[PDB]
Amino acid sequence: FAGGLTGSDYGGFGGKYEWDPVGFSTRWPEHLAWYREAELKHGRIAMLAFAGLLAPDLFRLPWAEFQDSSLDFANAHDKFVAGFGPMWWGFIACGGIEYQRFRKLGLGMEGLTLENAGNLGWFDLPKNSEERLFYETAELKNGRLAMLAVSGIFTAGIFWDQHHFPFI
Amino acid sequence: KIAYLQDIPRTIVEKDALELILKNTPKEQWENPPEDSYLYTVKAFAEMYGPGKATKMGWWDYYRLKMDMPDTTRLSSERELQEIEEYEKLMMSGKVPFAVPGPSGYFFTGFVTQWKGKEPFAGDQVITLTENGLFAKQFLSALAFYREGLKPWQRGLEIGMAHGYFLIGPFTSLGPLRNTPEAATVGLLCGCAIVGIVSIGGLIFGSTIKPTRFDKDGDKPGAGFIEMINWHAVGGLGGAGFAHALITVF
Amino acid sequence: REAPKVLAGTGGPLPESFWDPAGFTNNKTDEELLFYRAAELKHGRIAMAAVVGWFTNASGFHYLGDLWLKKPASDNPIEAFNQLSLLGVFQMVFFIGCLEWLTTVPCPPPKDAPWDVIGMSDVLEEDTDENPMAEYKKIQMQELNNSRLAMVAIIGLIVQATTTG
Amino acid sequence: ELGVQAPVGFWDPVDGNVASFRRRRTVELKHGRISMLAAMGYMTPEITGKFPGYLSPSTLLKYDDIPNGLGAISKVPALGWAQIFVYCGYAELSQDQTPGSPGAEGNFGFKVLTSSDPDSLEKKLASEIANGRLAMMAFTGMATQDGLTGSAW
Amino acid sequence: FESELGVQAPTGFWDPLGFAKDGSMKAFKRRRASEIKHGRIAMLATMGYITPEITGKFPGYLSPSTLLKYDDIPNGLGAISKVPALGWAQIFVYCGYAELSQDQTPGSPGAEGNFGFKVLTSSDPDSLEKKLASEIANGRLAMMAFTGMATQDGLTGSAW
Ligand code: CLA
Ligand code: CLA
Ligand code: KC1
Ligand SMILES: CC1=C(/C=C/C(C)=C/C=C/C(C)=C/C=C/C=C(C)/C=C/C=C(C)/C=C/C2=C(C)CCCC2(C)C)C(C)(C)CCC1
Repeated sequence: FAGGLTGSDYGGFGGKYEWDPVGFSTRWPEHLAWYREAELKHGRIAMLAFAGLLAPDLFRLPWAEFQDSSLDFANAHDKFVAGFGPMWWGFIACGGIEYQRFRKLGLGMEGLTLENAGNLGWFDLPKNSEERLFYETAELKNGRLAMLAVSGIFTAGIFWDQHHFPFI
Repeated sequence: KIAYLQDIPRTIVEKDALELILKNTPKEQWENPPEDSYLYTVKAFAEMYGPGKATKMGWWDYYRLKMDMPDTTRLSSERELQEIEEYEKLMMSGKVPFAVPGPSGYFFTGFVTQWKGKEPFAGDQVITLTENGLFAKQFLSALAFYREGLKPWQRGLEIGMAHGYFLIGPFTSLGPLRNTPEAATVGLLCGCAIVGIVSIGGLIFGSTIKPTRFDKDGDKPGAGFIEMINWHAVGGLGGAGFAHALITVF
Repeated sequence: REAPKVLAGTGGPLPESFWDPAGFTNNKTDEELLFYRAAELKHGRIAMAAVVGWFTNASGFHYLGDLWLKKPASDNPIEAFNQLSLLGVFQMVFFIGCLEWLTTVPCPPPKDAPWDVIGMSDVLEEDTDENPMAEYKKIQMQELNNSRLAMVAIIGLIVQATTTG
Repeated sequence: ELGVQAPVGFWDPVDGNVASFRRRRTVELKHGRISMLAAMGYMTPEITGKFPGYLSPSTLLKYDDIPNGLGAISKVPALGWAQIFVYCGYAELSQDQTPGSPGAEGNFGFKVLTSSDPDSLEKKLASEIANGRLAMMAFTGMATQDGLTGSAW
Repeated sequence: FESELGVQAPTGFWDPLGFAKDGSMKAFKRRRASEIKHGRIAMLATMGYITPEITGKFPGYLSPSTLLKYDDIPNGLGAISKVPALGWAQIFVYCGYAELSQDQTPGSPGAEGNFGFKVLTSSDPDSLEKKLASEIANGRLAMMAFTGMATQDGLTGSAW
């Protein structure tokens, strides 16, 4: 199921889950590299997003334009981008990192396969070979959860007008 | 293999859809699909359009063909075919997947009650829970009419006590004299009258039909039934009187 | 397990997980384990009706008891029990006493399945292989799992009512 | 084997068997885990503050109003500690010692030992139990401090 | 059954009401398990009244939220309404486990009073019957002592 990708296996009371109840993997097997790459990159950003909304509430960056109150998660976007602003500082940074991914897998991402997907090569904590399998599932399980978490955060916080960690 | 099922263009019908058709269609019908069967249209067209044949169609002809073929969703899958092939097997084997009527419909209870009785051709031996279950059998057998070891007068006495005790109520309440100071002796008299009337009917039955299932060996035919009916009359009197006594005292 | 195999594949969170985190079943004989289940199902079946009876009475539907007391009884089922006329309670006990007598002495359930108070075992199959039937084990799970939930649910209702209203 | 340590031997001036030691080992590890959770658990309402917040039952947006080492109560978070007590039982009745075939193994749900860093047996199994013993004395000593010698720090 | 740990000396097989003319062999152990459990509770119960009388009430707070210095709770009946229902629930829970532990089901090692305390395990010096019989005999004394103590605390009004 989905090549040798680690989304299933070590996945709860059952050893393997293999949740693909639309067949987006069997129907499009050439994109399992793309799907993993997207699934992982979604998880990492969502995890930074959720851990994002909380930390500005305590510390603020020394940019001295972000050093202002009332910049909650419903107005920080439309406020910083100016007539340019901090949001472009972040976007340029994300361009620098994303350009690195292009070099490793070629321009058309031809080198992207079902084993190198979502593997930028930053190996500091992991050890051994089975832990990498265990950590890869621990990555996704956290990542998939935060993707739904920040989804609930953004919708509930702006609908019910919470804008803070309880988001209720 | 079959000629027209080989090298059929995907444009005529897709591979998975064709396999689903072949699975749904019985094996004996592949060679010559009957008529009005999607496989019949597949044969009638794949023998006209293909690699060695007409490779093009008018847009309207292809449009009509695409509306004659299955759309990959109107065909039963393997599990559904298994459901049917096993449900029919159960039904023909004399076992019924037990279901219970509900709000215009029935819920399947997930139980296989063996349906045909010991005499499979007998219509009244089809065993059901309410008559052939363990509780139902033991309840019917333990009734006064059927209980083992009871003398006929005992069955009559028990049935009569039940009837006489019950029959007082409908008269002493909501009766013609329901609001009179007595209002219960009238009910007692009416209940005793009903008991006597049904006892007379039972005597008619025992002197005309003459059931012999309660007679002991070597006795006047129907004597057991007559004794049961007489003691039903006695028990009805007793039960009516006891109900009246309870009503008056309490 | 050996003897707990007679009540195997019928409990736990998932259907085939013998939970017993107290050893209450080990060293116990097959008949004792069957009798323990007969106690479990009987408690659960009453608990299911108890919870349903609690809710149809805590919402405002106590007709027999409003028409017998000639006044709307309190919605709180514990307090409505006191208001219910003593004739009603005694008849309620007697009816259950007749039912308990009826099941035990005249129409006893079997000794291999002491919970078959209706006695389906004489018309049931329970050992065939059909899919659109023979799911009797699954419906045994739904009875047990629902009943177990009802047992802790009704106790919660009584404990909370008798304490925090 | 296992929890036999280095500075002392079997330290049994009183079990001393196989089956009885196994049950005692389960108690030992179990008490070790709680103390380590409690010891680091007690230091946190200290520096980093009484971290909690958000909409809680009768404690909406409660900044962990259960103060002091004992926690007190007064419908402040300590009543919510009963929920900790209840859910602690759920793990104690699902992932428990009756199906815990070794001393106090819960099958390693987190798989931290599958090369993530911990290892099977050897020092790690000995380090867990030894650390638990230190924390159990530390938690008890911390209990004495809160009672009659002020607060933790 | 006439040769178990219960027959001490001052009375023989003391069954005046004839619970043993029909007492089945397992019924003895069941009733013995009842006797051992009753006696051990009574010993704990007795200590629980005579010890707070001479030794003062617990130096502490009992309930850190509802100001129970152990002194507002009297030693004896009526303390049931003074001790919190949760301190009552928590002792109920603790006693709840002590039986939902290693089982005391009929035939189990817990069904003859054996649970695994072994505070006094003499090296079989013909004293296993001594310690067993002493525990049963003291439990019988403790039960009688408690019921008198309960009547002492009730009929007089308080304590003794
Ligand atoms: C009348 C109560 C009762 C009885 C007799 C049984 C009987 C049985 N259950 Mg069971 N169960 C019950 C209630 C009951 N259950 C409830 C309410 C739940 C929900 C949590 C469960 C959940 C459950 C699971 C998940 C499983 C069983 C299983 C079993 C079988 C194995 C024997 C066993 O576990 O111990 C039998 C003996 C007892 C249960 C003793 C009763 C409890 C004692 C008296 C102490 C409890 C007191 C309690 C702490 C205080 C009361 C208030 C409380 C609500 C807070 C057996 C047939 C297993 C099985 O058959 O699976 C194959 C299994 O896996 N049960
Ligand atoms: C929970 C109480 C309890 C129980 C279950 C037992 C059980 C047993 N005892 Mg025992 N015993 C007890 C209390 C108890 N004892 C007390 C308090 C004493 C001290 C007087 C003794 C003294 C004693 C001796 C000397 C011997 C036994 C023996 C036995 C065993 C066989 C006799 C028998 O069947 O007794 C069954 C016991 C009962 C059924 C208890 C019923 C108690 C009734 C209902 C009330 C008695 C009056 C009571 C004090 C009234 C209190 C007043 C209150 C209402 C205000 C059996 C295991 C014999 C033995 O081991 O043989 C091998 C033996 O030799 N016991
Ligand atoms: C109501 C919404 C809902 C939620 C919120 C939810 C949540 C989770 N499900 Mg789930 N689920 C359904 C619905 C929901 N599931 C339904 C309708 C079915 C029947 C088809 C079903 C079945 C399975 C199976 C077979 C598995 C499973 C899993 C997990 C899992 C992972 C936890 C962990 O591994 O980190 C989490 C968080 C795996 C498992 O581990 O369960 C613990 C797995 O094997 N689920
Ligand atoms: C509603 C209900 C039901 C039903 C029920 C029923 C059906 C009942 C019936 C009941 C009845 C129906 C009862 C009856 C009873 C009776 C009695 C109790 C009687 C008694 C009698 C007597 C006692 C008599 C005596 C005598 C004689 C014998 C003769 C001489 C004189 C004298 C009087 C001595 C069901 C379950 C379905 C369900 C729901 C509920």
